[PDB]
Amino acid sequence: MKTYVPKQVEPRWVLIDAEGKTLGRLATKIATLLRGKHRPDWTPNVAMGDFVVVVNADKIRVTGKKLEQKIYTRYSGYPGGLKKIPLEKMLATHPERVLEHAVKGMLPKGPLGRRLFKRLKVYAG
Amino acid sequence: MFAIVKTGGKQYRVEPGLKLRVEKLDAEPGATVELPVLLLGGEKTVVGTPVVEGASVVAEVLGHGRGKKILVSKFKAKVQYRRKKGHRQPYTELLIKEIR
Amino acid sequence: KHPVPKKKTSKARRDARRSHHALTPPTLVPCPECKAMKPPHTVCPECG
Amino acid sequence: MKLSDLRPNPGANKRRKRVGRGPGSGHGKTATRGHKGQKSRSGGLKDPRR
Amino acid sequence: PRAKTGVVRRRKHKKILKLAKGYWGLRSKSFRKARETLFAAGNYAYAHRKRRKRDFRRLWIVRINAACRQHGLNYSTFIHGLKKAGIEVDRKNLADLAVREPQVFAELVERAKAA
Amino acid sequence: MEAKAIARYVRISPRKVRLVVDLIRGKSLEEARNILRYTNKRGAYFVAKVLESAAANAVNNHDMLEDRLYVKAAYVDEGPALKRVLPRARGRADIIKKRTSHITVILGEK
Amino acid sequence: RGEVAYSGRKIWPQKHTGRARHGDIGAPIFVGGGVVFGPKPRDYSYTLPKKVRKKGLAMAVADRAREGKLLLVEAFAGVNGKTKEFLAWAKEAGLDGSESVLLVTGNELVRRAARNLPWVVTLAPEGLNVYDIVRTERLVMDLDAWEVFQNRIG
RNA sequence: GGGAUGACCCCAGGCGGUAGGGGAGCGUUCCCGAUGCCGAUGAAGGCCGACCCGCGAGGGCGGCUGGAGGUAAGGGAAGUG
RNA sequence: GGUGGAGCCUGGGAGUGAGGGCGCGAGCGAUAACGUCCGCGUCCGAGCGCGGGAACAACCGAGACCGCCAGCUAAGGCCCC
RNA sequence: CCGUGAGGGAAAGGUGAAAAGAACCCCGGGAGGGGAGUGAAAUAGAGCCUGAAACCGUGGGCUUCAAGCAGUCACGGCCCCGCAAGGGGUUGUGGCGUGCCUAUUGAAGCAUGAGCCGGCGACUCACGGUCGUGGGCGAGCUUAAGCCGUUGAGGCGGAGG
Ligand SMILES: [Mg+2]
Ligand SMILES: [Mg+2]
Ligand SMILES: [Mg+2]
Ligand SMILES: [Mg+2]
Ligand SMILES: [Mg+2]
Ligand SMILES: [Mg+2]
Ligand SMILES: [Mg+2]
Ligand SMILES: [Mg+2]
Ligand SMILES: [Mg+2]
Ligand SMILES: [Mg+2]
Ligand SMILES: [Mg+2]
Ligand SMILES: [Mg+2]
Ligand SMILES: [Mg+2]
Ligand SMILES: [Mg+2]
Ligand SMILES: [Mg+2]
Ligand SMILES: [Mg+2]
Ligand SMILES: [Mg+2]
Ligand SMILES: [Mg+2]
Ligand SMILES: [Mg+2]
Ligand SMILES: [Mg+2]
Ligand SMILES: [Mg+2]
Ligand SMILES: [Mg+2]
Ligand SMILES: [Mg+2]
Ligand SMILES: [Mg+2]
Ligand SMILES: [Mg+2]
Ligand SMILES: [Mg+2]
Ligand SMILES: [Mg+2]
Ligand SMILES: [Mg+2]
Ligand SMILES: [Mg+2]
Ligand SMILES: [Mg+2]
Ligand SMILES: [Mg+2]
Ligand SMILES: [Mg+2]
Ligand SMILES: [Mg+2]
Ligand SMILES: [Mg+2]
Ligand SMILES: [Mg+2]
Ligand SMILES: [Mg+2]
Ligand SMILES: [Mg+2]
Ligand SMILES: [Mg+2]
Ligand SMILES: [Mg+2]
Ligand SMILES: [Mg+2]
Ligand SMILES: [Mg+2]
Ligand SMILES: [Mg+2]
Ligand SMILES: [Mg+2]
Ligand SMILES: [Mg+2]
Ligand SMILES: [Mg+2]
Ligand SMILES: [Mg+2]
Ligand SMILES: [Mg+2]
Ligand SMILES: [Mg+2]
Ligand SMILES: [Mg+2]
Ligand SMILES: [Mg+2]
Ligand SMILES: [Mg+2]
Ligand SMILES: [Mg+2]
Ligand SMILES: [Mg+2]
Ligand SMILES: [Mg+2]
Ligand SMILES: [Mg+2]
Ligand SMILES: [Mg+2]
Ligand SMILES: [Mg+2]
Ligand SMILES: [Mg+2]
Ligand SMILES: [Mg+2]
Ligand SMILES: [Mg+2]
Ligand SMILES: [Mg+2]
Ligand SMILES: [Mg+2]
Ligand SMILES: [Mg+2]
Ligand SMILES: [Mg+2]
Ligand SMILES: [Mg+2]
Ligand SMILES: [Mg+2]
Ligand SMILES: [Mg+2]
Ligand SMILES: [Mg+2]
Ligand SMILES: [Mg+2]
Ligand SMILES: [Mg+2]
Ligand SMILES: [Mg+2]
Ligand SMILES: [Mg+2]
Ligand SMILES: [Mg+2]
Ligand SMILES: [Mg+2]
Ligand SMILES: [Mg+2]
Ligand SMILES: [Mg+2]
Ligand SMILES: [Mg+2]
Ligand SMILES: [Mg+2]
Ligand SMILES: [Mg+2]
Ligand SMILES: [Mg+2]
Ligand SMILES: [Mg+2]
Ligand SMILES: [Mg+2]
Ligand SMILES: [Mg+2]
Ligand SMILES: [Mg+2]
Ligand SMILES: [Mg+2]
Ligand SMILES: [Mg+2]
Ligand SMILES: [Mg+2]
Ligand SMILES: [Mg+2]
Ligand SMILES: [Mg+2]
Ligand SMILES: [Mg+2]
Ligand SMILES: [Mg+2]
Ligand SMILES: [Mg+2]
Ligand SMILES: [Mg+2]
Ligand SMILES: [Mg+2]
Ligand SMILES: [Mg+2]
Ligand SMILES: [Mg+2]
Ligand SMILES: [Mg+2]
Ligand SMILES: [Mg+2]
Ligand SMILES: [Mg+2]
Ligand SMILES: [Mg+2]
Ligand SMILES: [Mg+2]
Ligand SMILES: [Mg+2]
Ligand SMILES: [Mg+2]
Ligand SMILES: [Mg+2]
Ligand SMILES: [Mg+2]
Ligand SMILES: [Mg+2]
Ligand SMILES: [Mg+2]
Ligand SMILES: [Mg+2]
Ligand SMILES: [Mg+2]
Ligand SMILES: [Mg+2]
Ligand SMILES: [Mg+2]
Ligand SMILES: [Mg+2]
Ligand SMILES: [Mg+2]
Ligand SMILES: [Mg+2]
Ligand SMILES: [Mg+2]
Ligand SMILES: [Mg+2]
Ligand SMILES: [Mg+2]
Ligand SMILES: [Mg+2]
Ligand SMILES: [Mg+2]
Ligand SMILES: [Mg+2]
Ligand SMILES: [Mg+2]
Ligand SMILES: [Mg+2]
Ligand SMILES: [Mg+2]
Repeated sequence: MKTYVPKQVEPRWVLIDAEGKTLGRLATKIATLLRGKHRPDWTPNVAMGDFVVVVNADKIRVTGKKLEQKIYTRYSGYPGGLKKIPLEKMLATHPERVLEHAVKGMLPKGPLGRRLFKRLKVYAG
Repeated sequence: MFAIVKTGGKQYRVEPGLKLRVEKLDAEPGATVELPVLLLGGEKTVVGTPVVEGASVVAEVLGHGRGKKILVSKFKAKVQYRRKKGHRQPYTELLIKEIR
Repeated sequence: KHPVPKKKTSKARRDARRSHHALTPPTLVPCPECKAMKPPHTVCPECG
Repeated sequence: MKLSDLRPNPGANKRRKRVGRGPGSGHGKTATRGHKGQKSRSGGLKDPRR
Repeated sequence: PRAKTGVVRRRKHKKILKLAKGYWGLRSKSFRKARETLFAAGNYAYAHRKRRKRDFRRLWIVRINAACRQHGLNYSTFIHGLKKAGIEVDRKNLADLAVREPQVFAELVERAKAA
Repeated sequence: MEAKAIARYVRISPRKVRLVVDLIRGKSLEEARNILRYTNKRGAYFVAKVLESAAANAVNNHDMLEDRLYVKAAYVDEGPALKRVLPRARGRADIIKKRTSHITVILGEK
Repeated sequence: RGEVAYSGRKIWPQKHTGRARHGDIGAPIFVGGGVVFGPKPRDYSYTLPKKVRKKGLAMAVADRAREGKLLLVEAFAGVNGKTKEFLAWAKEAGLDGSESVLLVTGNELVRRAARNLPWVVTLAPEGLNVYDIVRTERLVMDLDAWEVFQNRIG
């Protein structure tokens, strides 16, 4: 008895608000949605997962002292080329990318992981 | 109308007129087989305790096969240890006739 | 001193090297007086 | 009797040890001599009776 | 009598190179790279045979857990259900049910919550 | 109907002459004739001689209508190589391979 | 390597050439070098015990007689041995050349007459041996030479 | 245990492995078998194969090439992988 | 008590006589060393085969005859990867 | 051929039964080829039996914003063979994955060896010993050299051990 495996599904679309939902708690959910692990025909190699839209980023909240104290880093190729950007300065200059980065870091790595990330469109407001 | 039966420590989903390959069982080719009393129906209320008593699946022994040979090789580096063994695993073929 | 290649280069990596080595056919124009083919801005082999 | 069925007894030929052919087949690579040392070396050891 | 190599080694080498058909570059053309590649291919097959079983179960579970989460419960409680209700059917392979036969699966959710 | 010429043991290096054969493949005999004339390589002299022997083969042996010829197929294989000593510094002596081509033009009618 | 034709000269210096290390080209690792443990002339013979050869002869006639393939005879009327003459007597004997025959007699004329038959091997009496008894389907002697076959055993 | 006194059926166990010990086998050259047998309606050798037998080493069988040899069952000997 | 790939006796064949980590007990060292030297255990060696420890001979789990798209567990885990 | 010399010291065999070894014509300066002819066979055409592998090439099918000891397990796509649930090819994505040998306490190891392919390449023989084993005869066993015979025939020979 072979195991069931779909033919091409049509991709669902989904909308989330994210104001006041915290950050990684919300990110968890976008991740399993993007992957498609809520659908009971989940397959690891295909990418049958809901396109996720998110409005009202920049209104994610977060606990502790992370707004001053949580730093994002970027290394260029060059000597001295490590950039250190704290959470507040990010939201002020690029709110989302803060949710995008939280989710990108939670999807799998590889070509399929990189495609699912394309299926997440994050807006502010 | 389907069922879910158990032969050979495995559980397959039978419908009438479906040929399926099964861990070998002792029965002449053409002889008839009352498959241990299955665990689900496709009009569905019938689930219960491990096995539903009374209802069976009857399938006819088409014949006894030997699957395609599998090469089982073992190698351990820097120890001069290699083993080669061919294994093809016996099976019996069945056709699902009726759900009783 | 005396550098040296560290691995025999595979067939794919040398043929990939050669992805640029192909020729381009000579660029030719019909001759106004004669019938034949001539490279432009040069004097016609037949009928100078 | 005939020459086809002449055939010695089930003991009696036994047909010997080819050391140093493949792995697996036991005797192999090192010809049942272990690793290095005078006893492994070709002219080997020094007359162990004395 | 002298018994020179003759034909034995060419056949042995051909035997291997047939198995190595398809392998990249020299691993399919050179008897030595052929054999070295095979060694690995043999332990990999034996290992991934052992872990096709694991790999397939893991897939059934994510699907079971997905469907019955639509019916508001865990996977882990769901299994406690059937352990209690004596329903050692599911043989997680038959999350076949969860996809093809939803209301047969549904009947098993409700069979399960009754603990 | 097809007509072939083969120049065997041409004292030139395959990789070199293979380059101009690549230039005229699937081309009508008329453009191929124009291309080898104005292609500046030693190897066009030879490819040309084979074209021409093959064209003549098309006409005087196979009834093929010269004005319909194209180079259906062509390829240069590598014949046996002439090995010559090359004396180097400090008594050293390498061997250069003066190599060798089997040029082959194959014609059809289009 | 000792008996091959080449010199004892060391082929290269042994260090700093960048090549493997070698002695004389006689060495068995070299193509055209000497052999290692190849055959030399040797004598495959050995003295099998006399009682074992004695018994084995008796035992081998026995196996023939046990099958009724042994026959003893007299005088053939086939002397002045020409093979056509022998071929006649062998027909009164029931030997139609359908089974290989071993013929033991000290009568040169009769041996000479049978020799060339594909199906006959011939043999003086004092030359009886198990090997020939066993390859021939039938055994045929005369009454001399069965005399000596008897006086040889025991 | 089965009483076929077995060559196999049933039951229960054991079966990671280097140095190393033991045991069974495969294949290569040559000998007896062979004044035989296979062979031009095609030997050996080569190239294929998703086919059959074998745990495996291997053996078959088919097709293609090849064009004059090859060698059973059973045993013997080695320049035997 | 304990029938065990237990034990003892005779004989054929060995290989080994560079060990290492860890725990516990000491000496040497500096209540240093992935140090060194002994003791009793263990594992790697030869289990660089499997699960856990991100990765990792020897720490935790566990001694891999073969096959299965069946089940229960061990250590470790159950927010996403 | 190397060496002043003593001296060192190779490679290198095969058309076909028969030269019947391809007149003649065509392209070409020749080489070489294309027809023609010979032959059972001409990818037996003389760079000649068979004609493996590495290596090089032409043509076709599948295949290309990912990261790797190159495979393996799964599924899916395309191509092929078939009556069929079938099988062969290829590889998109996903899971997994530290080359072989050697030497080592320990190697993917940034420790040895190996460019790749083919072929050559290493546990023997004699005579003793010492065990085991298959047989023979057994208070006995057994012959050596030689002699006779045979020319793939065996016998005799008792010194001796
Ligand atoms: Mg390894
Ligand atoms: Mg090791
Ligand atoms: Mg090994
Ligand atoms: Mg030995
Ligand atoms: Mg070995
Ligand atoms: Mg051994
Ligand atoms: Mg061993
Ligand atoms: Mg030993
Ligand atoms: Mg030793
Ligand atoms: Mg030894
Ligand atoms: Mg060694
Ligand atoms: Mg040592
Ligand atoms: Mg030693
Ligand atoms: Mg010793
Ligand atoms: Mg010595
Ligand atoms: Mg020596
Ligand atoms: Mg040889
Ligand atoms: Mg050899
Ligand atoms: Mg050899
Ligand atoms: Mg498991
Ligand atoms: Mg110079
Ligand atoms: Mg000079
Ligand atoms: Mg070179
Ligand atoms: Mg000498
Ligand atoms: Mg000499
Ligand atoms: Mg000499
Ligand atoms: Mg000297
Ligand atoms: Mg060097
Ligand atoms: Mg030589
Ligand atoms: Mg020689
Ligand atoms: Mg005869
Ligand atoms: Mg068992
Ligand atoms: Mg074992
Ligand atoms: Mg044993
Ligand atoms: Mg052994
Ligand atoms: Mg020979
Ligand atoms: Mg012969
Ligand atoms: Mg015949
Ligand atoms: Mg004929
Ligand atoms: Mg026939
Ligand atoms: Mg044929
Ligand atoms: Mg032969
Ligand atoms: Mg053959
Ligand atoms: Mg053949
Ligand atoms: Mg075969
Ligand atoms: Mg055939
Ligand atoms: Mg065949
Ligand atoms: Mg053939
Ligand atoms: Mg033919
Ligand atoms: Mg001939
Ligand atoms: Mg043969
Ligand atoms: Mg034979
Ligand atoms: Mg034979
Ligand atoms: Mg035989
Ligand atoms: Mg034999
Ligand atoms: Mg040898
Ligand atoms: Mg034991
Ligand atoms: Mg023991
Ligand atoms: Mg013991
Ligand atoms: Mg003992
Ligand atoms: Mg021994
Ligand atoms: Mg001992
Ligand atoms: Mg030994
Ligand atoms: Mg010892
Ligand atoms: Mg000892
Ligand atoms: Mg010591
Ligand atoms: Mg030490
Ligand atoms: Mg020490
Ligand atoms: Mg230790
Ligand atoms: Mg120890
Ligand atoms: Mg110690
Ligand atoms: Mg403690
Ligand atoms: Mg230490
Ligand atoms: Mg310490
Ligand atoms: Mg220790
Ligand atoms: Mg060691
Ligand atoms: Mg161990
Ligand atoms: Mg252990
Ligand atoms: Mg471990
Ligand atoms: Mg490792
Ligand atoms: Mg581990
Ligand atoms: Mg781990
Ligand atoms: Mg076990
Ligand atoms: Mg076990
Ligand atoms: Mg626990
Ligand atoms: Mg000179
Ligand atoms: Mg001179
Ligand atoms: Mg001839
Ligand atoms: Mg000839
Ligand atoms: Mg001749
Ligand atoms: Mg001139
Ligand atoms: Mg003709
Ligand atoms: Mg013919
Ligand atoms: Mg041919
Ligand atoms: Mg031929
Ligand atoms: Mg040639
Ligand atoms: Mg011939
Ligand atoms: Mg011939
Ligand atoms: Mg040829
Ligand atoms: Mg191509
Ligand atoms: Mg792409
Ligand atoms: Mg992969
Ligand atoms: Mg090595
Ligand atoms: Mg070493
Ligand atoms: Mg070393
Ligand atoms: Mg060392
Ligand atoms: Mg060391
Ligand atoms: Mg070291
Ligand atoms: Mg490296
Ligand atoms: Mg080392
Ligand atoms: Mg070094
Ligand atoms: Mg290395
Ligand atoms: Mg080494
Ligand atoms: Mg060394
Ligand atoms: Mg080398
Ligand atoms: Mg080499
Ligand atoms: Mg080599
Ligand atoms: Mg080689
Ligand atoms: Mg030895
Ligand atoms: Mg020996
Ligand atoms: Mg001896
Ligand atoms: Mg002895
Ligand atoms: Mg003895």
